[PDB]
Amino acid sequence: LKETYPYYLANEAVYANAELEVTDKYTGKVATRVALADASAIDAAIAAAVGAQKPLRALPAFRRQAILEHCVARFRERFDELAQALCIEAGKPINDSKGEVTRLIDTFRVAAEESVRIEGGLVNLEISPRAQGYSGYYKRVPIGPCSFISPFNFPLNLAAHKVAPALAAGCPFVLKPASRTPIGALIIGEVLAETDLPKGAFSILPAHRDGADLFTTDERFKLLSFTGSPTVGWELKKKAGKKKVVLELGGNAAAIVDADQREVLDYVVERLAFGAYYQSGQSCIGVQRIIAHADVYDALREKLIAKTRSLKMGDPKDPATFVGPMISESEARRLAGWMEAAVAAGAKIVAGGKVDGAMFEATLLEGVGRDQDLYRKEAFGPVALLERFSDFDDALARVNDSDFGLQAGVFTDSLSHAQRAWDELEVGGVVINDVPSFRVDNMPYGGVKDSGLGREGIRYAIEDMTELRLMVVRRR
Amino acid sequence: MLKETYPYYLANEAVYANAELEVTDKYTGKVATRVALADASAIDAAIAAAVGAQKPLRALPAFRRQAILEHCVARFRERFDELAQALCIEAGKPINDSKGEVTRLIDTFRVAAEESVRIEGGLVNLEISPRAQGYSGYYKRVPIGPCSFISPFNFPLNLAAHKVAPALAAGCPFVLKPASRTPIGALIIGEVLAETDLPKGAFSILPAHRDGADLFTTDERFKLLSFTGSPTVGWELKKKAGKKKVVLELGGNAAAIVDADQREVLDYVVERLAFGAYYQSGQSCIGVQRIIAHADVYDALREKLIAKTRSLKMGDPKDPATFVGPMISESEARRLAGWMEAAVAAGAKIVAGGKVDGAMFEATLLEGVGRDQDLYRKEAFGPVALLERFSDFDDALARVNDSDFGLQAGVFTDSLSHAQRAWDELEVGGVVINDVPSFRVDNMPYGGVKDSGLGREGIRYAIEDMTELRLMVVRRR
Amino acid sequence: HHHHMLKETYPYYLANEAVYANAELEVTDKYTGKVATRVALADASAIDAAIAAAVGAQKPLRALPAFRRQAILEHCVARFRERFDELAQALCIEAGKPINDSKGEVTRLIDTFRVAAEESVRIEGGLVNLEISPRAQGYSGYYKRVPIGPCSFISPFNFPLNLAAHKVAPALAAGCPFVLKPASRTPIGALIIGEVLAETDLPKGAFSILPAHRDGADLFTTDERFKLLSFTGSPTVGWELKKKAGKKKVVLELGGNAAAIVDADQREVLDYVVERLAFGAYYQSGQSCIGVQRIIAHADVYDALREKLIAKTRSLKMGDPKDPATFVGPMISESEARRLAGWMEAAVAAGAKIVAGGKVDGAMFEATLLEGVGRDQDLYRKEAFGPVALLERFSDFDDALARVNDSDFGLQAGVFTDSLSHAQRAWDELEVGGVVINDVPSFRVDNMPYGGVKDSGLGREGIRYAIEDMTELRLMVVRRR
Amino acid sequence: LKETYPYYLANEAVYANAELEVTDKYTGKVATRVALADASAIDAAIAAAVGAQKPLRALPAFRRQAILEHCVARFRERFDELAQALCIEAGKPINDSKGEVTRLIDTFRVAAEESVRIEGGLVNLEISPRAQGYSGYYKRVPIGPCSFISPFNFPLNLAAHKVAPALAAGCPFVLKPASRTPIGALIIGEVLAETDLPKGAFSILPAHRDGADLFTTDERFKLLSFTGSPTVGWELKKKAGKKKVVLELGGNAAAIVDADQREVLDYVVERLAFGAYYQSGQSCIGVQRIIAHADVYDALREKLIAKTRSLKMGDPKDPATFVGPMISESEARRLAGWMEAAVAAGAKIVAGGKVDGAMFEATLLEGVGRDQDLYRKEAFGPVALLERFSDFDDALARVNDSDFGLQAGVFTDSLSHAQRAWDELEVGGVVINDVPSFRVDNMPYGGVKDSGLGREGIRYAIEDMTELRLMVVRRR
Ligand SMILES: *[C@@H]1C=CN([C@@H]2O[C@H](COP(=O)(O)OP(=O)(O)OC[C@H]3O[C@@H](n4cnc5c(N)ncnc54)[C@H](OP(=O)(O)O)[C@@H]3O)[C@@H](O)[C@H]2O)C=C1C(N)=O
Ligand SMILES: *[C@@H]1C=CN([C@@H]2O[C@H](COP(=O)(O)OP(=O)(O)OC[C@H]3O[C@@H](n4cnc5c(N)ncnc54)[C@H](OP(=O)(O)O)[C@@H]3O)[C@@H](O)[C@H]2O)C=C1C(N)=O
Ligand SMILES: [Cl-]
Ligand SMILES: [Cl-]
Ligand SMILES: [Cl-]
Ligand SMILES: [Cl-]
Repeated sequence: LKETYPYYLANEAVYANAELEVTDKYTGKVATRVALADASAIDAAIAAAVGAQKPLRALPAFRRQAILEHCVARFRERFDELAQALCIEAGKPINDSKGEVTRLIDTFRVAAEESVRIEGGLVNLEISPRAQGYSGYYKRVPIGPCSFISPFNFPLNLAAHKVAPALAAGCPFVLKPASRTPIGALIIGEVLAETDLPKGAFSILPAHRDGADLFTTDERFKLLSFTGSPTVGWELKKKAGKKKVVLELGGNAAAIVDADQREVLDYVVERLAFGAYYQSGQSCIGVQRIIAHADVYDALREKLIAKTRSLKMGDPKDPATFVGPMISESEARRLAGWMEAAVAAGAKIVAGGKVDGAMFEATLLEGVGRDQDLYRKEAFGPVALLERFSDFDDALARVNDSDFGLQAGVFTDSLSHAQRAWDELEVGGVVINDVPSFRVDNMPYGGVKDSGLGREGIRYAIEDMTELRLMVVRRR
Repeated sequence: MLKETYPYYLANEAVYANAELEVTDKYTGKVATRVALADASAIDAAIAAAVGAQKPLRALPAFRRQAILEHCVARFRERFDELAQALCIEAGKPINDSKGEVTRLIDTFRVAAEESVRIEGGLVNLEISPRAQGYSGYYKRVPIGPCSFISPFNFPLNLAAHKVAPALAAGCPFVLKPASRTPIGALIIGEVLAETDLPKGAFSILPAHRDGADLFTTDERFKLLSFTGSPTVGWELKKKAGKKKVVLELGGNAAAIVDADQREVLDYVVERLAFGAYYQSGQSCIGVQRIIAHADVYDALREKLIAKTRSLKMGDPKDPATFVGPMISESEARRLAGWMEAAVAAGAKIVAGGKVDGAMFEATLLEGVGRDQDLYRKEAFGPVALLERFSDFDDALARVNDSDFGLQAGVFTDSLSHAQRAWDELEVGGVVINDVPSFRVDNMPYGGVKDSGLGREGIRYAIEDMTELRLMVVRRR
Repeated sequence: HHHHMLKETYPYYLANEAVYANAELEVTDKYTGKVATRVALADASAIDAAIAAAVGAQKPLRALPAFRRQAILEHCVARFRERFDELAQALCIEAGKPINDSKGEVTRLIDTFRVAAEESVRIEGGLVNLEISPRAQGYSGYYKRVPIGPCSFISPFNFPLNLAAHKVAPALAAGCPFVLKPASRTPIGALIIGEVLAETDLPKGAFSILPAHRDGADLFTTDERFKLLSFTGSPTVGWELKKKAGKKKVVLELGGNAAAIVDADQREVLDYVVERLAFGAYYQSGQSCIGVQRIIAHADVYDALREKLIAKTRSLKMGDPKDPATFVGPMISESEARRLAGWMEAAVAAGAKIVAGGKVDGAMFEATLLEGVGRDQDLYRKEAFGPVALLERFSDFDDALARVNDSDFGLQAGVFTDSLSHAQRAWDELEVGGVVINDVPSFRVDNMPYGGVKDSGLGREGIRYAIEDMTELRLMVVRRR
Repeated sequence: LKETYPYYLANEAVYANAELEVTDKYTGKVATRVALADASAIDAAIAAAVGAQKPLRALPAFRRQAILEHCVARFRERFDELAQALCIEAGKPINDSKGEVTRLIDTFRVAAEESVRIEGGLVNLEISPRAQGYSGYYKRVPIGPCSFISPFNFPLNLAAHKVAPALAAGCPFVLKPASRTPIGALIIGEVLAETDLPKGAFSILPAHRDGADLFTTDERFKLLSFTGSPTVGWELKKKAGKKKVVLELGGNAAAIVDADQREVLDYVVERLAFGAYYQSGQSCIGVQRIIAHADVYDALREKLIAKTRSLKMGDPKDPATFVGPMISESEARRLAGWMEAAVAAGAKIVAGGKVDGAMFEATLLEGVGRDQDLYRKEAFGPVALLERFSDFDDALARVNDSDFGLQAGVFTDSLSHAQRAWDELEVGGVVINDVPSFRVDNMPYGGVKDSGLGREGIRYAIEDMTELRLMVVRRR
């Protein structure tokens, strides 16, 4: 890592200060220092984004594509640097960190392809005699300056899912990364600064939530796009004013294991362990609830206990580590408190369960009451809950027994069960024969209920960052 | 003649709960009918019924929803004169234009009947990288949930239709609050819907005054608020909406450019300008408020427009000869008259019309209105238009955009390049070429940017906001 | 409501108007053999005149706005509903089609025109971003669909209303003038449609409907003024017509020997499966281009399915198609029944066994079920087009898929299964136009893409897809500097 | 150039013989020798294509994309080699040759992007009570083995418009390039041979038209896609048998100059000279007929005579050459015979007109009667005809006064004239404010009337190389 990082104000690196300390989430020592933006800098960034609307809009589509393709090439060259920085600032196991840099590249690559493909349309207006001679044409224009707020757990790829569409769509933006994990955003900033984007087209400004009011309230932003916790996101919607609001939040995702799965339980168990425990459960679609049919429950339980106990916890820089530290000791203590309450109420820890500082073991529980915080709130840690069902409709009801609705998974070979799950699960996406934790970066992605408002995935984010501009032409 | 009293509709059924809401004839000023006024207990009951109707409504196949919409079309056609006359009374809308809106009401439900059997689904290729080998993606649209609908006084039928008909096509239960000044049209829509086999709770139509309507914005069981009305109200309701999606269809001060090449078609242009500026006495969210005309045609356009404006017949909207009926109230005529007087005091000149008697506001044309005047920058929503002159097309575009609003604009031109530039640079929802900004057909994407709205109506586009994508990812190994 | 009688003579339609040119074409009641009516037979001079009028109608027809074409289509819908019984009874007589299934086809006629009425106001155009490289900076693309030109339509005897409708109704939606030649054995329905179409304000020359025997129909294939030949009929004829079509686009809707797979997991729903198999195999005496000809049933359910299917097949009433109790009416002619009976006799001679039905009397062919038909037999590999189905047994699902594909044809196949992976494998591996899951391949709804691959067709019908073939893209590139 | 080139049989270089001599079209000397495929080799290629169907269909989309991206990267590496080979075997001026190599890269680039977004669909089938419970899904599958025939004038890019879609769609193909210009196609074959396409996925086989019968008649091909002269194309359609036929032919394209174009006449004349005389008019959308309004006719005529005379004719290896040799002396004699006939009937040569062997000057004529061969047949040489109009409907009627209908151009600033041109010109494509000679490689491209049947451009070609495969699912 560099000794200091700047922030990016109107496309240019500014070593304004070194007030924001970023710690190695495993050793707790300060790893680097970056410049912290104050309100005057955020205001300057917004002013410059307003000024860049017209130059940015004049860029032809192939120039936007070229800019995105430059990012792709440089992320490829700097692949291991990006992964190592992610490993340090997020505590993310090095193999998962490489997974994320691969996705970062995927996301920018899809955006490069979509930048020359933005949907326009023709509409037939001659639907009645009054409208004889009229024809309709629409194209998508930038919504205007965008305010982007990203979280700690995928500090490259979840920032990418706003930055890359904005570049494809021609919106200037100001991005506030997570203060705990700002480095990846600032490496994206350095790469973007090398392109011929108009000055003001982007700023990337670290700022604590307590100094971030302008990202929500400033009327010069036309879009607020927030990825993070449900409690924060719904509060920001209340204060956004006139701008459009897109929310990517979290949930307590469930995976159903159907009665017909005996012969493939080793496959199911492997995916369940990945979904529940990769990057230590700190995924908005991490597996938290496992709803297993009575016919397979016993063999699944035995296999899942074994697999869970086998996952190495420790130094995320070690390729053998599967379970790194949680983002902070305080977050481990929150989850450990929910776990202890669940246990005192009758639940049993059947694998794992030890917590030391931010080091939370991969843990499996049985008998968690559905009214427990551990069941109903977002665990965001390496805990999974196993329950048993015999009626498939009851399994669906259990998945839906939640404030949230991001993604769900169903392991089944029953056509009608897959159909019924698609129809009845009140989630953004249903995954068949994999865990809810699966995402590919072109697919529409987001939540309903308390889990979000809108869809990301390149094409869908561009939709929200643009406005239809209709032309009606009358011929006489 | 109207019925002596109208019910409201609670969970698909007529309830003559009371007769508290008096509806006046906007021309005679006398009470024309009385209708049932919903209290908060009735609105709460309607919301609970809508929640309960979600699953039965979702269970209806598309062809059943189409049959429900087609029944509405047939009954609206059947009751065409009844609807137009009620509209004429409760809105003071000239009878020919009332008949025009009933025709649009039919069109809107007809488009929705067609769209109900072709709601968009999709396939997604997910095999974009080795990690995703063997995955395929399918998505369909599901109802967003119970919808809260608020409609205004000026197009009570068609602007309610642009929410109700999409909701029927999409399978969303809804609760509609019509404007208290003009609730009869919506209650006739309710009577027609009550004839269909929609599940109970699929719809409620509840008159309520704004000060009793808090739940339409704040109740957490609604998943969408779709509001059509004044910008001042709409942006305030967005602040209080909570978690729900918000769609806003508001107003503006729409402009029309007349280009330098228009000499040979000026009679056509003037006719459309007068229609746009003075149709239903300017009470249109895309009424022509500002006319920006090139110096080359300005003198001939001015003479023709003054003559046309002075020819428009004002009076009893029940008279088919009437083009300018009453404004919705004397207080609204007084509002606009005050801006007009302030503009004249600052140097503007009335060149046609200008006389106001109660709610009877003449079709009025001004020159010399300063760009900083309330008459220029605020939504007139009355039979007043402002004429100004330009010579540089970019100046004309800048003048169109010199506004808080951005709903629609119009450009009369035969220059390909000027049309291209207008489409590119006018910050509006829609640009109309060779007709006024006041044109709308009910299938087109329709809405505003800047302070004029958030989102699009028109059947397909409304369905899109009333539904959520539900993705299915399937892994084969 | 009432028993109708056919008119004594029917005209043909030349440039939208009835011409009682002659009464040379006798149309028989296919059950009684008796001549039912006579219609005007068009000669080559009349065909040429219709083609010339179609050319002349292109510009007027192009000038109709979309809502006018919708109103024309809606008029047909309204009148087909008014004349529902007239159409069903005429269909019953001229095609020998059981009256309940004739009513079913008139319902499809209505649905097909209704879908076309809806599609007529939403014909797709598009925008194209052309700024993909520095050279193309400032260019933008717009495209709309325009009529392909005059269309030649040829339709068969078995679904004479609805298969004509799948060409006529898209042509009206797309704005193509057309000349329709119906099957000489079943021209009445097409001419009733012509009468209804004559009532509309279509420009003169927008349509002609001309009965003509195949030996006098050469211009329908070869005339250079037609820009599209769309043929629905036998594979042998269709592929030959393509060879003689010349420059025009060619669309073919042909036949096949459709198969239905019954998977191992279907025991609890066998009564439903048997009902659909019997419907698919024997509806209109198997004279359907997607009739079930081959049933491929898993060993786990085979014995139970076989007993239920034999009983269901035996229960089917054969007789006068005017009798509403009749499900199996006459085949279209005695010679066609003799063709199929000979293939059946050859299959039995090589070891097959008739396990239900099998009696043939003139054109009255019993609903018949066979076991043990060899895969090399004509009865297996050629289009039966009669009330015969063949039952075979499998255990390996890949072997079942290979058996479905073991064919010159590829129109539709059906699979009864609750296995997600089997449905996916079937979708992926069956070389057919359409795979039906948990119903027979005989299912069709008139908006869906429909057609064959291999020897079963070229192109797709279903309203939206037919419109696409009857139109050309017209691109506009606009350069701004 | 290499001394000898192989052909490609089932993805492999085969030095079967050196029988096909390829000449330098300017010097006339033999430049190289290539292997000539006989009927046995064509048969083996077709058999190998049938065998490759299932392995090729098994490739996931991202693998097809990587194969196409490999081609793009290698064409960039071999850019000068491709351009010089084109300049020799086609006699194409070197700057025009580098232009075509750039297009070759564009075409493959677009195909790589489209390979991962081939359209499928959902259809709502519940349109009547009979169809309650049914749902529709469709995807596109390869049509099968494709027969490709390409012409001499754009040897690289017009072959690319068949090859690249086939790779994106998963169809095996056998390509027969033009015998006069096969080197480009064989360099493409060498690059394709480097990839992990299954053996049999592609063959590229030089063969003279007289030995090419199997490319039209073999029933194992499911598609014939031909680009070349109208006379050959319509003949091949008649012999194609059951296979689908796609035809990209030619025409006598027209450009209208409207009455309002005085202020931009230098631009108009520049584009006219480009469209009429680039690669010596040997383009299927070369400008052959110029229809100019009386109001600007005299000023355009003067500027166009001066422009045409300024164009340097000579050695195509010299970058200063704009007008290289025509493909053969006999093709020059053909065009010069039509020119002499039109002059004998009263036309006047007003610029150029000199022909020496295959060196045909950029030439402009007036007064060519509309019944002349020079007017109605495809000139395919550096000759353009100027005529005059006053009524816009007359100008439209003149454009349509042809057997052909590929593209037309209209220089106008009249909105209504542009709308009318779009509506009434019976062509595949109308170009507004550029010549009909414009093409970008993603746009739908093709002719109506005698000019073609079907559309190329990557997305549109893929549509013709695939079949819809519908799945109807009944739930009860
Ligand atoms: C996919 C992956 C994860 N998630 C959801 O993310 C959170 C876990 O992330 P976390 O960073 O801990 O969430 P957060 O809400 O606390 O902070 C996110 C960003 O918002 C900033 N922020 C907080 N509060 C404010 C206020 N008042 N104003 C402005 N900005 C604010 C944070 O600032 P810092 O102080 O941390 O710098 C930070 O930038 C889980 O809930 C998980 O579900 C969602 C995913 C998805 N759906 O795509
Ligand atoms: C864009 C550019 C050009 N064109 C159209 O192309 C021709 C000029 O090209 P040309 O090679 O001279 O045309 P062609 O028809 O003579 O030959 C083209 C290819 O077809 C092969 N070929 C001819 N005849 C047969 C037969 N009977 N069987 C098989 N193959 C045959 C030729 O073989 P060679 O003997 O030359 O090796 C050659 O491969 C102009 O009309 C021009 O308009 C079209 C374009 C477009 N629309 O995309
Ligand atoms: Cl109308
Ligand atoms: Cl990967
Ligand atoms: Cl370029
Ligand atoms: Cl039905």
